[PDB]
Amino acid sequence: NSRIHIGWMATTLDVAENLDRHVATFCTRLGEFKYNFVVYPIGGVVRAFWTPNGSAENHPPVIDLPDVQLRNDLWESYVVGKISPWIDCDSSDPAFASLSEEHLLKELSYICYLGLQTMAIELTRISSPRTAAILKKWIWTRNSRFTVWVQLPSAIEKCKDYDAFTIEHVDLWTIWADFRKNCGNFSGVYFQVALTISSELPDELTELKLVDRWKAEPLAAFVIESGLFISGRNGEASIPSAHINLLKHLWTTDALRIVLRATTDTFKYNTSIKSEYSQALRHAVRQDQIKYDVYGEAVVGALKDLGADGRKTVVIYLLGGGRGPIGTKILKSEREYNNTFRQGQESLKVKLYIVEKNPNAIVTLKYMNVRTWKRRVTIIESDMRSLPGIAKDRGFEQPDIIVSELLGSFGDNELSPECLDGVTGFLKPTTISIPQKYTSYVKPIMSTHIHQTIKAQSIPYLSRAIPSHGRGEPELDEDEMWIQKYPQGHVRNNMDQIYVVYLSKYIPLAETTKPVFTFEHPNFMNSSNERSDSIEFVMDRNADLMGFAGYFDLQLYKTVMLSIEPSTHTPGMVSWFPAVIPLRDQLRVGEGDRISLKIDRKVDNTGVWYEWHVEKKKTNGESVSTPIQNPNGESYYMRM
Amino acid sequence: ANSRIHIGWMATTLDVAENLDRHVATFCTRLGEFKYNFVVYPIGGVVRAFWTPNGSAENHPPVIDLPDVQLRNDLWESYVVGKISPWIDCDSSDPAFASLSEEHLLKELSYICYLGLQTMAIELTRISSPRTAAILKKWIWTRNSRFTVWVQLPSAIEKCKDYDAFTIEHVDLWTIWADFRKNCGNFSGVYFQVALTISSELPDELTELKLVDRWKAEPLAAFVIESGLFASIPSAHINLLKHLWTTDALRIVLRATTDTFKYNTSIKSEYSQALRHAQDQIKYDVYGEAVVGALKDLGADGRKTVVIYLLGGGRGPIGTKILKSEREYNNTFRSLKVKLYIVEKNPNAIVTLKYMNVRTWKRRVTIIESDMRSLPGIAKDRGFEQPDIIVSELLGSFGDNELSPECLDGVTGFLKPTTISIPQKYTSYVKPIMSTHIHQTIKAQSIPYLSRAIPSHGRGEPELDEDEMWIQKYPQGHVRNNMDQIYVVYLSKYIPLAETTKPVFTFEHPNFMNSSNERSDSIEFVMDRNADLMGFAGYFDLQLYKTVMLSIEPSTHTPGMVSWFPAVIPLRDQLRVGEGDRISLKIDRKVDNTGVWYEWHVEKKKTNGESVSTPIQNPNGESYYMRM
Repeated sequence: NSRIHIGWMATTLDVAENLDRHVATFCTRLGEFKYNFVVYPIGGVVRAFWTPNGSAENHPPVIDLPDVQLRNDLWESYVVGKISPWIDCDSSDPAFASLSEEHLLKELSYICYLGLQTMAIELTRISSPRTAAILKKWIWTRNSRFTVWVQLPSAIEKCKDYDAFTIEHVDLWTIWADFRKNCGNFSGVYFQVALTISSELPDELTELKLVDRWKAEPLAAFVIESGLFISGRNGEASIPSAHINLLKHLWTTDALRIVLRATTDTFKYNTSIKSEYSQALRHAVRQDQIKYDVYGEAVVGALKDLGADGRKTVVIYLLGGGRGPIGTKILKSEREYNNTFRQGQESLKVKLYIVEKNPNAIVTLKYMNVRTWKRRVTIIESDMRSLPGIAKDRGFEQPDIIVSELLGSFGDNELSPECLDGVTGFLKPTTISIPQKYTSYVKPIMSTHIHQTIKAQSIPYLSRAIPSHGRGEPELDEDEMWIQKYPQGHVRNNMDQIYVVYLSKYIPLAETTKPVFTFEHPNFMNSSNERSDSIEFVMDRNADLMGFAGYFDLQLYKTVMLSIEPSTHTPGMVSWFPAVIPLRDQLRVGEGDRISLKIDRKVDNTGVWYEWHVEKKKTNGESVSTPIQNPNGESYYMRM
Repeated sequence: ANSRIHIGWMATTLDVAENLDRHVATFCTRLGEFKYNFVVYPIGGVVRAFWTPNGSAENHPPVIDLPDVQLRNDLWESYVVGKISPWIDCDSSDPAFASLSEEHLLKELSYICYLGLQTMAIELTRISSPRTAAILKKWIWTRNSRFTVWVQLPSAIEKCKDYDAFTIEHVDLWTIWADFRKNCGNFSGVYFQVALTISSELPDELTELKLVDRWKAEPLAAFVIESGLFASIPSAHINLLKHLWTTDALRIVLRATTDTFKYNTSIKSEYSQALRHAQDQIKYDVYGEAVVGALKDLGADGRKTVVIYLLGGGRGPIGTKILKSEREYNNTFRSLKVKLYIVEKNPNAIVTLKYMNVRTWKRRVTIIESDMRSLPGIAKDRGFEQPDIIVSELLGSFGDNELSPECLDGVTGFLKPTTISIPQKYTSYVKPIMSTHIHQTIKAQSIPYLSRAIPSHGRGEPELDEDEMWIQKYPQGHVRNNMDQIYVVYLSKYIPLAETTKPVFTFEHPNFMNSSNERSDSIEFVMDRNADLMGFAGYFDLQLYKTVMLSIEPSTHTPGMVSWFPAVIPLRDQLRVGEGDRISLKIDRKVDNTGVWYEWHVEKKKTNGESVSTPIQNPNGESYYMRM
């Protein structure tokens, strides 16, 4: 059995209680019934199996399949995410089709969020144009790779759009081939088709000349219905000779998974025949905690500066909660605080509002807030930059502390200052903000490896539509295919970007690094987040300067602070690797030369970018200057 | 431990035995018995490598004579690190000698490529080596092979040819390396690497920490170790060798410098040790059968000697087959001696045909290094004779796809009327196919940065860009260039949309009436199911002589063969077909003043009579042009 993997597809048949919540024990039992992976409705069963035939008042159930309830690698191995069956972008009713595009998008996004390795999407028509368009752009513009099982219908007659008066030369294959075309013929290594076998075997599945086609197609799975008998021996549940001859016929490798599909309202042998189908089928074809702790210490100190006043209750806001180890952490910090400061007296109580934008994150936050946090915290869905309005509107009180962790390796690269800055109008002049300050540093380095590696990045055909890091977005070319173009040229584009690298085969040209860009919150005065500076060094040898290695340190609160800079590196911390500001071309230097790194941090109505370059000066005062790189963030432009 | 560290032996005039260029295996067996795996051996051979020009034009270089046959290609591939003849100074102050040096640096690179070497070393003898750098540059950038290169350095700046202590302002071994590295385009340090040469007196920049750290940021590949010690190693030597030894992928070569020879041969080992303390049988067969057949036919006449021209010896197996088939005729049917003429143009192969004509043929065959196209003229100047038979093999997986007809039509010049061509004839075939996998795979072909300068398969050739970097432009588009080419593939995940092939282009030799090689045929095919036609599997058959013959065609396929995988004439986009569809594969085989190409496409006509047509693929050989 080691070689055959048998997926069990969720159905409206095994919808237990809170199944969405207890996926773990689910795959546990199922697994006990000798089968490994499962095809589960990604959105959750309370959503997957919702019925859309209601009034204008019947809206779809929000997504509710928590990640936390199962460690990631497990999600990746077992669960195969499938799109809610009620979704129908090619509906005959415009409104429902639009709705379906919207929610199809939502479920795609969530599948990415859970990080599944495989996905199912089941076609219900002979033509699914809109579905095609959506799916096509999706897959073509993702920066990752994942697999896709397009499960087909049992036969043509099951198709919503089937008129027995117009199916001239159509069949299941024609359907698949048509969808495959329509999504732009993405590599069958990742874009695959799943057949659905039932009781009645179509002719094109038995007539050799037709089952032959499926060999020249990315076949990934057979989806098999419980449409079968119990003939032989102790009523051995088995499978017809044409069925057998088929599965056998098309079983080319043991990577071709097989999903069993519950059609029959059989509670089985009281849930025992599952393994029987298993066998029948089988023998037919044979984490960075340090950062978090530091945050905790910061918090406790903060509660100590105010708690001393003999406070009672205090308003804390977590800005961008993620999955929230910082929420759990904050709470634990209130507990430790009370456990060591308020001994034999009135405890201090902290109220915790967590603000977040990503709806999947929210999905995790509610689960956390139920299981661990015990309904303590108020979850708020918005980007912090919109809080002020809905805060006092919906009746919430201004915070005392606002905790955030929006740091990039170069400090402000990940838009921290703009995010935190957007929430100033709703704070007390009293509001202490963590982190309080952070500063971005830099130090000249030399490596043929880092440079040569940055420069020689290339974009394979299959990655031709992946969106650029600059101001450009993918588009449609003449062949109606998505392409991310690069007018500035590929090399240019490669070199005008900050990067995040594990510095290995390099060497410093300065003994120590210099300060570049500092930021302090709360920014009550609203100073411009955009900056512009020179950072000069001195070379003491004949060397090739490939650019600068960027860092940052950061004070959460007063004494409490963590740092990535080499001289003061939080021991054992891995939460950040250094940034790299590369030069287009290795710049040569010798003993004596002074190097003026010109870096401007420019801000836009819609984004934020760095424009940098270098000025070399020998001792004779004579000076040169490399070209201004990343002019207008055309190659590197962090948007908002 | 021990085997973790790899030690190599650099050859030197210090160890020039006799006939050595024709005895390498034993050399490295001896070298191995002294405990050191790889070796650095000049590729032209010693006779060539250590030649010293100081005279007039009288002294021309010792021809490359390091034959491949002496060693099976994986032995070479495993142990022999190739190195360029030290005498080659591409940057000579004497114009003539620099030109000569370019020519031979080329011959030599070509040979490294020939023997199939996995690594190769090149000694920088100057502070600035610009011409060398240009040649090397264009070379590595236009190679579709992925091989390694060690740029070996001088002991110290002081001993460079262009060394002048008057403008050696701020120059150093590293400034040198970085200059050269910059001058070859900064080819990935994963292939283009530098070797340090540790002399007896230790330079400043290999001791001064701050300086020595430079090499940790460079593609350090090997340490060249001069025999300038006592078997011991001085303090600074040790501290350096450790200091820059970061990986165990590093290699270290022994440089025979001081000892005229090691007093105790065991010392040759004391050094290494001390440092560590830091195929298609059937094609040929069938040919021999057709040959014995031809000697039956022509021999029966009554003569006692026949002259045959092998036009393209290669490494000559077809030759040893001619002479092992003449050897085996004089007993079954008879005498009838056979005089063999093996013509060949590949200058590196000629080495193999000499070492072969010596170690095998007992000089009974006259090798001839000339394009088999101007042989008619060199047929008298060198006192040759008209051929009774000419044995050739210039066919590809699509038959005529390698240009057989044109070159044979070149030999047509001096042929007797009685000359039978082996092979006499061929014809090409074609079979409609369906496979996402293949089509997707062809379309997805991408050129990464390091392959930006590989030449196209068409009329185009590489060119310098705005950064003086070699680039192969594809103005018709990457995808179009991808789909307008014939390929050879192992049909992996596909299906046939026909039951039997069909004829395309035939060719008849000797093409005596000199008929045009330009062809233009239209093939017809009917479809029997709902399918996606992606293109055509391409095939061929060839008759060598009367009865005997060989073919790659589906049904009539020479069994057990691996001599030719099938071709694919793909379409730009898959064609949807259904029951009863008429398909015209329209193929014109056009020929040019300098090359030959295909212009193909497909016409579809349904049961109803509607006629559409795919676009003309490969117009004017733009994506596909076999040059002549």
